[PDB]
Amino acid sequence: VMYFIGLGLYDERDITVKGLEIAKKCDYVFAEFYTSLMAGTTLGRIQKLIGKEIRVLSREDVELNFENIVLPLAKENDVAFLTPGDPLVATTHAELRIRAKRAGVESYVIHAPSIYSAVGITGLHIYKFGKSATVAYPEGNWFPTSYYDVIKENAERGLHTLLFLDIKAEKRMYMTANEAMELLLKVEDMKKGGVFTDDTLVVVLARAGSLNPTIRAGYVKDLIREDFGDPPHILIVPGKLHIVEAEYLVEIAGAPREILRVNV
Amino acid sequence: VMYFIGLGLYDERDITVKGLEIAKKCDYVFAEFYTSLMAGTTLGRIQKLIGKEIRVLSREDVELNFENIVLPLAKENDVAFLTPGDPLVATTHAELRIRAKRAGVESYVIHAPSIYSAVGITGLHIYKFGKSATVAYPEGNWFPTSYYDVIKENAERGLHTLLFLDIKAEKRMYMTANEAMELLLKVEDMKKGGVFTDDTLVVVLARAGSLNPTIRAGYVKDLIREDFGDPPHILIVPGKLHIVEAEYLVEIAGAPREILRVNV
Ligand SMILES: Nc1ncnc2c1ncn2[C@@H]1O[C@H](CSCC[C@H](N)C(=O)O)[C@@H](O)[C@H]1O
Ligand code: NA
Repeated sequence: VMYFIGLGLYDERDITVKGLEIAKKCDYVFAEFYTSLMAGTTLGRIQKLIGKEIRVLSREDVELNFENIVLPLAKENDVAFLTPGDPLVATTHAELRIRAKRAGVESYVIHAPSIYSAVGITGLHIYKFGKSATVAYPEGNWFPTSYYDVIKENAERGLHTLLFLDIKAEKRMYMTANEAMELLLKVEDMKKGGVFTDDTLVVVLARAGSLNPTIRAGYVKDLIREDFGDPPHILIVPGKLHIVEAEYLVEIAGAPREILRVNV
Repeated sequence: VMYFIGLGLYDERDITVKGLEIAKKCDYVFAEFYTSLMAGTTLGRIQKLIGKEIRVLSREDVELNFENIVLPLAKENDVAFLTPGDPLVATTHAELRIRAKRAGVESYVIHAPSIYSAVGITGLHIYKFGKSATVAYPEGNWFPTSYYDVIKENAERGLHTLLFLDIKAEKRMYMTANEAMELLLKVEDMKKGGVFTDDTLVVVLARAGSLNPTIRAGYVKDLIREDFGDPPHILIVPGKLHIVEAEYLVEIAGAPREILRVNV
């Protein structure tokens, strides 16, 4: 059998009891730390907590040799594949389950807290979020913009936008909410849809999962230069607020009391 | 100090290690099972795993008296507030942190798996979900249908719509995917907007969190009367599929081959 087990958001403890119970009694343990950053732990602590040796795999080992490195062992033993947060959220690991099927391997998913639901601690109603997007680093003469249209589309409907920030694990590069805002501003001049400016209200959630995450709401002009701590970060562009969402942003995220005055 | 700790998705093992340890160091432990129930376990088993007695709070005990029942103790003690899923996902829970602030009480959030990220196991891409909704039971002269317009607006833009099904927590009466489909067909007959029909494709997820969840995909006309096992049930109406999504539904969720040409 094959086990996809999420490790959670911040540290090793963010794993579900079920996850740890099963990880402990597995023959082989593999993992990847390229889809996200667990800024609160080390491979050692995970290994010490699990009680097994962990073979960390690269994006390539996975995307090209999952069935060559992991699956073979899964037909004779109980093998676990570990990932940050929930293993099937904002990743392409879901497809790996098909590889397992075609390989004669039974696979199970043990969920864990994901950043996709952790946004609830921002005060924004989770059901009000619309389509999601990723702000990707520009590479060479290629400048990604799609995520800008996502914000626009949701904005018209009154919905919130969750922006997954880019990550270059191998270069130990983790995009900050600031870089994301600087990129959006640049796309705003390029497109001029009045979708993202200095006056746009944004929400920053940094290091969710830690007992002391950074939750900040405010205008780009004021937050674009603010220090939100070490990564990972996520950026949120709220749609039409609800009075209680606004009260939470002000009371808990330190937003300008003037946002309380919702323009229904 | 008080802790909002998520209980997870299905059973008492879905709580995170961090959540279980903290709940054990708490002087008092409250829990609510009105926003949702844990069908994979019991209050007795959760009480035993933590090794603390747990006082259950009704919907009114919380929404009306949270500050007179839970917060008082949090002054000279460490209190735990357990909820199914991930904390603050339930819409009225985030405002409780404002109550905690108002009362001079520090609050921390201990995340856990939520259905919002767990639906990833359907093989649908998270970022493609739009606004979410709850299918409510008609009753008396009230026949709510806004959840239909959500499916309409989401699908229109190629987005998946996550549908929470009704629940009468106290009476422990869940709405089945079947009843939800019957209801939608009935609503389509009302508004006739070509949103939900016998030919519409849907995905039914039952018992997320369990090692053996029920994942089924197919046309309403073939699922409207299928048995998906015991509750809870989540209904999902996908927009235009990504080929990789369709193959997953065909391979893992038992969807018909027809979707590889019809819904891609
Ligand atoms: N604890 C955390 N705090 C803030 N952002 C986080 C985060 N975990 C993930 N992210 C965000 O999501 C990106 C990884 S996307 C993969 C998400 C992961 N499977 C999950 O379930 O969370 C990061 O670059 C960051 O922008
Ligand atoms: Na969503």
